[PDB]
Amino acid sequence: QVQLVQSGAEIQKPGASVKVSCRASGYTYISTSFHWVRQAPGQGLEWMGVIKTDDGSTSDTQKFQGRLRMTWDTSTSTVYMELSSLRSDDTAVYYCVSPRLGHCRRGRCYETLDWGQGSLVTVSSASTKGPSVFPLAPSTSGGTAALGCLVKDYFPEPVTVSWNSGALTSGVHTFPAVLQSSGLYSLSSVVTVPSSSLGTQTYICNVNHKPSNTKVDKRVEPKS
Amino acid sequence: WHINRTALNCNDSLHTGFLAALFYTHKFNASGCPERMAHCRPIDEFAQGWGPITYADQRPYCWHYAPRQCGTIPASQVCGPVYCFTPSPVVVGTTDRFGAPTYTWGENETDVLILNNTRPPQGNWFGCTWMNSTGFTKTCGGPPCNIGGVGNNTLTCPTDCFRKHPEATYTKCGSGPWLTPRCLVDYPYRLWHYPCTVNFTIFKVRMYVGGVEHRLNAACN
Amino acid sequence: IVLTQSPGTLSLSPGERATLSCRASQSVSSSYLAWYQQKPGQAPRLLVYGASTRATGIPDRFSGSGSGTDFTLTISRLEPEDFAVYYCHQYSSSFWTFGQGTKVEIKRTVAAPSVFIFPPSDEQLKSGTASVVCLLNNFYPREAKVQWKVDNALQSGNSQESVTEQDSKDSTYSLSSTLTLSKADYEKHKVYACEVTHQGLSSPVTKSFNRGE
Ligand SMILES: *[C@@H]1O[C@H](CO)[C@@H](O[C@@H]2O[C@H](CO)[C@@H](O[C@@H]3O[C@H](CO[C@H]4O[C@H](CO)[C@@H](O)[C@H](O)[C@@H]4O)[C@@H](O)[C@H](O[C@H]4O[C@H](CO)[C@@H](O)[C@H](O)[C@@H]4O)[C@@H]3O)[C@H](O)[C@H]2NC(C)=O)[C@H](O)[C@H]1NC(C)=O
Ligand SMILES: *[C@@H]1O[C@H](CO)[C@@H](O[C@@H]2O[C@H](CO)[C@@H](O)[C@H](O)[C@H]2NC(C)=O)[C@H](O)[C@H]1NC(C)=O
Ligand SMILES: *[C@@H]1O[C@H](CO)[C@@H](O[C@@H]2O[C@H](CO)[C@@H](O)[C@H](O)[C@H]2NC(C)=O)[C@H](O)[C@H]1NC(C)=O
Ligand SMILES: *[C@@H]1O[C@H](CO)[C@@H](O[C@@H]2O[C@H](CO)[C@@H](O)[C@H](O)[C@H]2NC(C)=O)[C@H](O)[C@H]1NC(C)=O
Ligand SMILES: *[C@@H]1O[C@H](CO)[C@@H](O)[C@H](O)[C@H]1NC(C)=O
Ligand SMILES: *[C@@H]1O[C@H](CO)[C@@H](O)[C@H](O)[C@H]1NC(C)=O
Repeated sequence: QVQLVQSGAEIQKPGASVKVSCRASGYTYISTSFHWVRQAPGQGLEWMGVIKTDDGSTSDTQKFQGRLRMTWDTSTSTVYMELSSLRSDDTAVYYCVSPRLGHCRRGRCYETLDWGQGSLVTVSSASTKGPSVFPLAPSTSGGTAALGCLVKDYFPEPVTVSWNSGALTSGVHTFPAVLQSSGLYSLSSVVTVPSSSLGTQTYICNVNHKPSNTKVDKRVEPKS
Repeated sequence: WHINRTALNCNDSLHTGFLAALFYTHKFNASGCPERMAHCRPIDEFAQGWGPITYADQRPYCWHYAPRQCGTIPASQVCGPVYCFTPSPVVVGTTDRFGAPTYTWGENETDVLILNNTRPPQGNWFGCTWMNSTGFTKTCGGPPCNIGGVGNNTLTCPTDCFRKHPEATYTKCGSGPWLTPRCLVDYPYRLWHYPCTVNFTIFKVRMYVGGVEHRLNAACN
Repeated sequence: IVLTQSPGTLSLSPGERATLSCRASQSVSSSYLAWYQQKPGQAPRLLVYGASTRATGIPDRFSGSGSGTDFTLTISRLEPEDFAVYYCHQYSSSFWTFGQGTKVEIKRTVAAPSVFIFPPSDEQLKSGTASVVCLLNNFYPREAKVQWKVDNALQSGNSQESVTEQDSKDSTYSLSSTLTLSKADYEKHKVYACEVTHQGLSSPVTKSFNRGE
């Protein structure tokens, strides 16, 4: 059963190169074409190029001329995409795509498309750095209060945030991180709670940033 | 034209790629073939037979696969050409249920492949082979022979099994393209229907059936 | 071959029928038009290929049609799992191109944000930086405008914001906005205010605090 198995996530500095791989598996007859398409954060899909395994023939777009190199290793049925002279806006998920005949009807057959699961390439000058965690202190009486945690200045994505070791999930909003002009990410996590719980219920935000081995259990209390 | 009489109801719902070989063939992944072929036993492992021969479950890539007699099959279940073996290879195309040839690629629900077989010389062919809609090889023919013998390794013979019963020749027992346990008829779609025979060697052979001479190519292992 | 999808956003309820269009600049054979579903953070999932052929495993409620320069994807009865982004894709010419996406979101009644402002922590102030955070909680529709004011001067270029995906229980959105200042600049001013404009508010709502109180 066809499965296109791509290599894992990668982080590279600007000016460097990355080599993404895509291994064909489960074919009874191996496809002859592999395309690469990429998707930048929050953007649409963009075709990069195609390699024909029979010829080694490659066709690319002129937006990537000089920097893109596609190769095929016939012994491992693995196609490679190499993108050189990386720029920050090369940050994207890169997909290998391979057409395959899906059905026939009335003397003509029609191609479908098998997609790899994608490889995230992140291009940045930043170094690994754990976050600083700061309270967003609750500011009613029979109303609802908001309180939260500001998880600031870390690299790379992701961090995980839970509240009260996972016992508090309802009304929690953990926002997508934003990348700051420093090259470091920043995120907030908030929760709404009954005002009459302030000063009685303990609230702790558990922040985990595995790439720097940073765990922080930040107690969030009403300000004095 | 006559290519329009091919039933082309193909749907690669299992994601194998098998429809490629109908065109840009030469991409077969033979990695699983040793496991599949290990289920086929050489004739020497079957019990010797004797006594009068009478007429009688899967893996159609084993020579000793015992098929059912050919009948009429709906064209909706066929993908690609149907070959029958006289033993010379001949193509059977779509008709209606009454036998008039039809030219709509087997898309009509009344379209059928009338494969009903009677062994030559009084009949039409020994057996047939085709591909079903999702890429599985199907075969029919014979019916194959009960040659007697005792034990659990008893042989229902669908080919020339002279070594196990003197009268179990191909004219008596042939049930498809297997001429012997080691040889099958070569034809344009042999590699699609029998992909694990890819490295078989091709020999010019002659077979006589009721005194009619057949010059054909055989693929042997 | 440019592919133009319409509309950009479809606001429907579960059980309603969705119709998504794709219009090409030149003509493409039906043969090579594909539609995908994509959910946040996951890879595109192929729904239909050859314009009108449902991919195996795809539920019956999805169907494609059209030819030439105009193509349509229909979901007969929307299910909760169907609210996502949808892309068309032409692959007839080796230089593939894609539509820009149609987001299918859940329709619900207008809901005004609850607004909260958070001063920088004293812990952060020691580090020499002040982040002021404005939270807009559980609103619909997604369009909202957040404006920062510092001593009544409207700020620009010094804030960043992010928005959650539509909530799976109440179909609302939430938004977070951070105003970032050096400590020196933060102490040059007194009144910090977040001003929020949204269709459910008859007039803009302001939350503020005075630094040091
Ligand atoms: C290539 O081959 C694949 C594999 O067969 C085809 O995909 C199938 O397409 C059929 C027809 O569209 C699908 O059948 C439909 O299934 C529905 C529910 O199926 C699920 O649920 C049942 C239990 O209810 C399970 O047994 C089953 O496994 C499924 O998980 C039914 O609701 C449908 O009935 C409706 O449509 C039919 C057909 O018109 C009408 O008779 C009814 O009145 C009703 O409206 C229907 O039976 C099937 O599920 C598909 N399977 C898969 C895996 O995709 C491809 O269509 C085919 N492609 C080509 C190009 O030929
Ligand atoms: C060639 O065929 C082999 C055997 O069918 C494939 O190997 C299997 O691949 C599937 C899916 O990745 C695995 O779940 C099985 O465990 C594999 N079995 C073996 C024997 O390794 C192989 O992927 C095929 N090669 C290509 C290029 O598609
Ligand atoms: C060819 O073989 C088919 C069997 O596949 C014969 O058709 C069957 O005939 C029997 C007995 O008369 C009936 O009970 C079945 O209902 C028939 N089934 C089908 C598929 O039609 C058929 O008679 C044989 N000959 C021809 C010319 O088709
Ligand atoms: C093509 O042939 C395969 C193999 O015979 C069929 O798959 C089997 O279908 C039967 C129903 O009679 C099931 O009981 C088996 O479990 C299936 N086996 C396998 C290996 O999948 C398949 O149905 C045929 N396809 C068509 C469309 O005719
Ligand atoms: C045929 O021979 C080739 C030689 O490399 C081998 O790789 C392949 O697996 C063989 N195929 C089979 C099914 O024996
Ligand atoms: C389908 O077959 C029937 C029976 O022969 C025939 O009368 C009808 O015209 C055919 N329809 C098509 C579309 O070929």
